[PDB]
Amino acid sequence: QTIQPGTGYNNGYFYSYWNDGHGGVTYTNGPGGQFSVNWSNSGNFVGGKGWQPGTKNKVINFSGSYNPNGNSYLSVYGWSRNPLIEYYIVENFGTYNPSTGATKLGEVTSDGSVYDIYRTQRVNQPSIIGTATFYQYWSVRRNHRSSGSVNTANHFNAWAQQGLTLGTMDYQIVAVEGYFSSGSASITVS
Ligand code: NA
Ligand code: NA
Repeated sequence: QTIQPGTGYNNGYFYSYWNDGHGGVTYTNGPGGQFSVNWSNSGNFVGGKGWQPGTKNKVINFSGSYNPNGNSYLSVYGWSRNPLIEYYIVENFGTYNPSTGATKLGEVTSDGSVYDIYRTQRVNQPSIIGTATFYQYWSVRRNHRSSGSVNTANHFNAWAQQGLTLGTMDYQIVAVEGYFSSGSASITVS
């Protein structure tokens, strides 16, 4: 169903839906690993389904329709603890590339495309443990797609070889994120 911000479990999958207080976002959980989101001139929001906790070797499948009208991402997204890391494996995005506000460490050729690897430091920002300073890791897919499989180990291992350490996994989802834009998306995760 259409729900408010929060986390929980639906039809066998963990879900997280968060936003910054700006309206215009409707997030809806569907059967199995499906969710859909429709946003009209939202602020920043992140919503999707997956697992709690994630793993460092999960092969994640996703498929659906993704129609962003502005700044938005479709990613495998999650966190670790000790160290506290927020990470992204971006499979598709709108008008804004993550490369802008991050620093490139290398590349990895995975699941049919080269991805550029970046790290950014979030200073005194919101997190799964409250206001904190922590690193963000990115793999950004050069060839955007709306379906396929992501072997997360390819990215975690590549990040490790570049000196990017991951802690013990917290949640791991396929998420649609928007940032002051509009759009629609419907995705099934497994
Ligand atoms: Na795109
Ligand atoms: Na801040």
